[PDB]
Amino acid sequence: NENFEDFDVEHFSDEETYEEKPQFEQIRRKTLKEKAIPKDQRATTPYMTKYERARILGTRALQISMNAPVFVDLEGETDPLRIAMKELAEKKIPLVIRRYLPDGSFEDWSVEELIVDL
Amino acid sequence: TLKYICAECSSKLSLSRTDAVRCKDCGHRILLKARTKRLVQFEAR
Amino acid sequence: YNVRMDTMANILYYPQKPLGTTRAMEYLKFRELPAGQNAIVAIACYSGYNQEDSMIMNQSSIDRGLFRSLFFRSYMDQEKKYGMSITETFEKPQRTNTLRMKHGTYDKLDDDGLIAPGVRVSGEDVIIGKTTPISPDEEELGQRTAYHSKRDASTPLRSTENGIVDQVLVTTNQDGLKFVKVRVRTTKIPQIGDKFASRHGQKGTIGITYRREDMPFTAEGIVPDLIINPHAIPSRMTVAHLIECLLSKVAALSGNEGDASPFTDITVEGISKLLREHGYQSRGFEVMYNGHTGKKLMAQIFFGPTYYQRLRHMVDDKIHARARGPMQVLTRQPVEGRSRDGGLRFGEMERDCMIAHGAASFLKERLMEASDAFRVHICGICGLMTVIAKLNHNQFECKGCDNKIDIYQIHIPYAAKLLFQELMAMNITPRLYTDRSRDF
Amino acid sequence: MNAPDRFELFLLGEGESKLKIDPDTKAPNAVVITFEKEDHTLGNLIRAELLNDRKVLFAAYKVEHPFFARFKLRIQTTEGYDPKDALKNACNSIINKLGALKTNFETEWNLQTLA
Amino acid sequence: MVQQLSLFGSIGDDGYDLLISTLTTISGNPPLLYNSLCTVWKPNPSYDVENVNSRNQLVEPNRIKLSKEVPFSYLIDETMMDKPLNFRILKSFTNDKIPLNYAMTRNILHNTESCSPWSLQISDIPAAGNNRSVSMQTIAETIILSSAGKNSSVSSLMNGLGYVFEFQYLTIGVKFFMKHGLILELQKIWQIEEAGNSQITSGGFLLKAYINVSRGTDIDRINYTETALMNLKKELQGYIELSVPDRQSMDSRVAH
Amino acid sequence: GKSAVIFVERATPATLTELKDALSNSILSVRDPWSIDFRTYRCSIKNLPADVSKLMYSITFHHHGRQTVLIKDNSAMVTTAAAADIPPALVFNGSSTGVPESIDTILSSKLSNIWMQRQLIKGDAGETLILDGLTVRLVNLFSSTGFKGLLIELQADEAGEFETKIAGIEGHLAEIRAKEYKTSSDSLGSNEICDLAYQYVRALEL
Amino acid sequence: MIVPVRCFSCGKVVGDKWESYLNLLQEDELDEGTALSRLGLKRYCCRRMILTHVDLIEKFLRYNPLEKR
Amino acid sequence: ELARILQQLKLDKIIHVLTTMFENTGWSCSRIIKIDKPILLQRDLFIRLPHWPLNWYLILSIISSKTSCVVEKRIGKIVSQRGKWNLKYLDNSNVMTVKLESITYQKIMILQRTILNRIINHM
Amino acid sequence: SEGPQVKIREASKDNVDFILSNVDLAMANSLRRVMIAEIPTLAIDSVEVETNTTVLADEFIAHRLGLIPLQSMDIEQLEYSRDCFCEDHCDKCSVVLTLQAFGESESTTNVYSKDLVIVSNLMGRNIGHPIIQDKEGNGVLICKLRKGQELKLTCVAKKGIAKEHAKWGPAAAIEFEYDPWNKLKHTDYWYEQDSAKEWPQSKNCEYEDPPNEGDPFDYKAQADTFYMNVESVGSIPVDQVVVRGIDTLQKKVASILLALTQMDQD
Ligand SMILES: [Mg+2]
Ligand SMILES: [Zn+2]
Ligand SMILES: [Zn+2]
Ligand SMILES: [Zn+2]
Ligand SMILES: [Zn+2]
Ligand SMILES: [Zn+2]
Repeated sequence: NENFEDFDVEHFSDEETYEEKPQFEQIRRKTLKEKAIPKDQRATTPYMTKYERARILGTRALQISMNAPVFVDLEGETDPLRIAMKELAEKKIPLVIRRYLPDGSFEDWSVEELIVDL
Repeated sequence: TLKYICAECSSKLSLSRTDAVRCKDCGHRILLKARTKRLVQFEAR
Repeated sequence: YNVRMDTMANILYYPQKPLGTTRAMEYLKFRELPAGQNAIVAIACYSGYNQEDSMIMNQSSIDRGLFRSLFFRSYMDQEKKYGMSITETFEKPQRTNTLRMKHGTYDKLDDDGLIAPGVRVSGEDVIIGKTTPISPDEEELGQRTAYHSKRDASTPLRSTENGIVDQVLVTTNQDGLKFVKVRVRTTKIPQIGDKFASRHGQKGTIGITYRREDMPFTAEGIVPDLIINPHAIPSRMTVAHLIECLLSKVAALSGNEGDASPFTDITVEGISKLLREHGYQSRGFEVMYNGHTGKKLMAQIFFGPTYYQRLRHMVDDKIHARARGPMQVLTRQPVEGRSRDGGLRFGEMERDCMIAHGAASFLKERLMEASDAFRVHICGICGLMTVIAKLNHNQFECKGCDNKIDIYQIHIPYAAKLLFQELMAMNITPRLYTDRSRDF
Repeated sequence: MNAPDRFELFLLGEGESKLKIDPDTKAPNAVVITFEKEDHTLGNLIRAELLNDRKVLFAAYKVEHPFFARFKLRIQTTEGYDPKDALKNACNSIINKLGALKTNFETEWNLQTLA
Repeated sequence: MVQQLSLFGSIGDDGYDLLISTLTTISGNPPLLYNSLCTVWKPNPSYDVENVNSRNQLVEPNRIKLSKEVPFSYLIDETMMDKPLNFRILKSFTNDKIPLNYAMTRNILHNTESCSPWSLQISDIPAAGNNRSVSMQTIAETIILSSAGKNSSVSSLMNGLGYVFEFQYLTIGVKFFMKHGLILELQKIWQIEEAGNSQITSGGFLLKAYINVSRGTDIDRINYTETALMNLKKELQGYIELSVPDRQSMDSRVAH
Repeated sequence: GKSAVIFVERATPATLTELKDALSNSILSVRDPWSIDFRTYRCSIKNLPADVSKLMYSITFHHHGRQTVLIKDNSAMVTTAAAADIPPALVFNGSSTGVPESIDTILSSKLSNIWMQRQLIKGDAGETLILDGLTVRLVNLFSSTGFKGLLIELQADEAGEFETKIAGIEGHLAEIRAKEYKTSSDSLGSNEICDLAYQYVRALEL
Repeated sequence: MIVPVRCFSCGKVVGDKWESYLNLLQEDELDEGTALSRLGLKRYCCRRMILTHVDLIEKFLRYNPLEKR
Repeated sequence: ELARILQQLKLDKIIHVLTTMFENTGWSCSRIIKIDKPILLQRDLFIRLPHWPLNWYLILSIISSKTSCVVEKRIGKIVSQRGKWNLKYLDNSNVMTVKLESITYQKIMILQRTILNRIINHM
Repeated sequence: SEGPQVKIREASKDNVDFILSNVDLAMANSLRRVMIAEIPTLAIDSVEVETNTTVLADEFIAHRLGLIPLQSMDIEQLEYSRDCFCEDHCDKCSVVLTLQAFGESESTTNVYSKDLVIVSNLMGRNIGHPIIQDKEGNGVLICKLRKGQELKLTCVAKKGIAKEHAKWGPAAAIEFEYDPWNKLKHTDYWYEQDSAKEWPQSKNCEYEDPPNEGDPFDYKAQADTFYMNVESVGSIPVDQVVVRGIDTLQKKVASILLALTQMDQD
């Protein structure tokens, strides 16, 4: 065992305190085609989010590492993450983002039309 | 068979498997196994 | 300590009595059994490697023996008689007739199953050889035959440690059973990450080690054994550290020991005066030179001996990594402890920091592919995990539902599967379904 | 455990050289020379000798990490002057100064008679 | 660091001429009579070895082989000088009777100054990956050029490196250099022993279709040579079957 | 022809160009640069009998077709790794696999349970000088601590008159102020390359 | 435990000065600073290497040897 | 560039033919030696024959133009120190300029019968 | 000669005090660093213990034996063991010593460095002997024995430098001073009331002219006239410390020259 005078705080140990103080629709239904919001009336942002960019880069890098065809020309770059970054830079990632609204409806925004402003 | 030294009287003893682990000269029950006979290498750093 | 078989023992190579000492400690026998060394300390922002309480120790002083220590660890083992033929025995086991031998070497053992003192041992080396009889004619692990009359219950060395077998003590316990104690001795040499403290609440680890030609030096060629940061002084208000360094400088120059008792009439001005007739700047500052270029440092450095203590938190006793390793019996999660090659806790609020970052796939990889990824089959009728799966025959069936074409495959943590089965035992049905039933 | 071997502060490893030279695109007629298994002792001497050369526009060195015994020496010279040649002249003048130093110390120590 | 992309097979002695004509039609090249006396050396059993090497990786002891040609005047038994050296001479070699004997191979090994050129080949077990349709083996080989000294015999040199003689075999066959660097050999093998020679390929010829690739890392080259081997297999279906031999058979490690 | 070596153990780094300047009056021409490595292998067998050595010297000349000679107990073995100097018979008979590998790398990869490399001396960026009817050839030997000694390699295409030339080269080493050189011209038993390697071993061994 | 061979800071050999230091203390009646100065320890690092050394080896030696020849 | 290469060819053909006439009759021409500046387009050659005292050479320096090409003959003492070649002695007094159309093998034999006496005279 | 000038003020067996003029600060500091870390020295590196019945640990005694100074006058005639062709160590690359100590007296038997006996072949060189400096003739106190205690061991001393381990350092402390009057203003003197009163003058202030206090700052003046006091551990004489430091630095610069030319001619 161990016996040390150096008080290392027991992290994730709140149950001592817990035991100390214990007393005190209309437009869309089911999964129909109406769940697909059409392109003309999409109300989400036209900008790619940081999470959308992160998951597109991760998915594309995983595909490139698992030997997907690459739709840009390579400048001697070997790492799938920077190959995916170049594919994002000149818009050669053939994926779409299904942005789910809280009611279950979704909007399809392709990576080509999404603006990477970050 | 193997070499032991008593704890306090420093007597040398030879022990086999069937021998009880006790000192034969003073009756003490604590024996230390002997230092190995091989040369042991230490870097002088 | 040489005749004590303590479980853990740390001994300084060269204990030094403090230059600045109190009247009280000579009743505490601190000048007879000291717990530190008087290291020449410079208070300097030398290389930036002493920030946030780090320290720069002299590698040349380390080589010459500054804060070197002996570490003794004792391993105690017994041979016990569970029954008539079920008795443990100390012997050198052989792979032909003993089961479950450890992958470490048994060659350093002697005929009694013990290593002679003086023999160098490393991690996962068997130091105590013990065997227990087993039931003949079984079938386990494939590598089982009629020759394996015994199985190995040996005590090996700690996998991270090494050293020299210092002493082997064979005796009898109160019951009369033979039992052994093996003291293994290693040497802890100070290195980056070892913890050292002065006597004023000034803790810190070694940031880096420089050699003497890289250390800053005075006009007399004195280099520090230790560089501590000036930023550790003003917020902490450890003025006594500065006063004890000044008093220790005066004591080392005069050949006396300094009186550092609390409520005496001993002043910094008097210590400074005595330092001035010893021929130094009275406030402990010395002109020092940069070791890289030989140029004078523009600032003069507070320089002098200070008593420092080697603390027993060494970085080699705390460094721990695990790619894959043993799993717990119950949850099949990584075990606890660096001695068991265990995992590190990815707790609730680490998970919550990852949630705030938004790394959902990294969170899933931590909780599943890094701890416990368990495949289990359910059915579409009941959400229960009571689906008998025969993967070689490709046959899936749920009793009660009597369905064999409606079987779904899910990946959940083994802790989650254990939770669901504990709920089933407590008569709750945690039915898991793969399709939605109500709208958002 | 993780401590490096202390002979790797001065011993060249397998397949590595004492010196390597790369051109510098930041400034014209400039090179960066990596000195492996050397430190401030050589670096300050070579840099301060190169700065005595009137045709050297830039001379600097850096040990990028104290863990690793190597330093980088950036030399920029005037047009028509090779930084390799500047390194040669600096090293040769250091050799000459050290030889004169050794000779002078021999003569003065032999003049000393109290040892 | 060569890799041999290889397939194996066998024919009877009666179909030897038919296969020779068929492969002549396939390649456009006449068969090439060749020999190589292969002497095999295993590590010395009197030498205590360590399972580890200079680095911390643990390895098995391996038999390492030395191969070189024998002149065909030493294989002609003073009765067939008149017939030229071609594929037709392999029909006479069916039994154990070979003019090259154990005494003369011992004379060759012991050099009774300078030694003949040899090829030192070291081969491990083929790759365990059950996704390649051909047997892939790794072979490291040197060319031993010459020797000298009072202890210049190649057997004593092998003893100096620590390997003793185990067995030796003489193989005599014909090979074809067909399209895109595929070498197809068709050979008989005799074991040379003091007790007498023995025809290992009893009553038939062994078939080995192999391609040497310098870089086995080049996956495109590996796949190209593999599909050349399968093209040869498709062309040879119906008559003879090409199959991957056992890795336990092609392993040359010393068992213990 | 005939070969010999002179190894000046205690010499300055600049002794190469000093000896070249001293011999400059007799130089007829200059040839392409050369290189060499000298590997030492210790036998790791725990139980070896008497009258056997654990030393094996592997000398790779990057001249002479980039060839490696192994020397052990006055026994030499010439080995090549280039495809130019293979006999065509070994390629035609299928014993060789087209491209060889170096015996040094095979020893340091898959024969390391028997022989372990300890010492490597690399002589790089050497010079070849053609004298009157003779070839001298110089390099600075580099052990792990940098400079080790000066190397002179004597080559003659007739062997009838060699002792006067080697005495003259020893004399030039005498007026370049080097008196403790080790000169080797011993043979084995016997080709040029293996006799040269044995001479190298005898010179480098003190 | 026993007197260090060299000073930690500079490397001056001080392990040959321990017996002469004790002799200057106990039979010449010098105080410790003058004893250090007569030994020739002028740097206070070398002075504290001898001044602060606690020589525990005779405390260890008062115990009987575990292996006696 | 073509004109510079052509003038290089002009001097190199003369260098080749002079090297041929010197080495045919027994002169050991040296190409191991280089000088930073030998003091239009010029090219120098340091010729030596191993039957007269050491560290002495004949400097044959051709100078060429678009029209006419001549050569200067000098005697020099060149010694190499630490890989650097230095002219220990230069003889600019007894220098003669001759033409390639006027030089011949008989004059080369007279040059052999003269340079030995000249080298003896220069100390 | 033209170059750095040396004026030795005080010379001794283990100390040389000198003034180093007409030289650069980089050269002076490089010489100091080379003397600290780069001079080859003979020191005990390997310890084989056959018997250790002492109260001191095996590697405790081994570290002390490594720190024992050994004579290193002919250390250039010894060869680095990693470069030597022998298996572990031999007479060409190492010196073998033996320590044989027994407590045959009733009192405490001191084990000194004079008890180290050279058993290898020195081949007429001047290396291997432990350095004796004090008047009593004993060396460094290696160990202490009670009656019946035995220390039986064999040392292998190999050459090395002080960057590998400080036991190979022959230079002790090296006093190094320039500009004792602060005429270059490379220090800004911390003070409370008066810097000149509160800062003691160095002993080298007598060898330079003090500032005139009305003359302006000399912006063209550089750092020269370095007061250096080299101390010898005892392994080599202190003049040999200075001279072999100069020669070691010169070989380093010559190796840089030769590496540069070798890769230039490729
Ligand atoms: Mg903290
Ligand atoms: Zn007893
Ligand atoms: Zn169900
Ligand atoms: Zn089940
Ligand atoms: Zn000191
Ligand atoms: Zn040796």
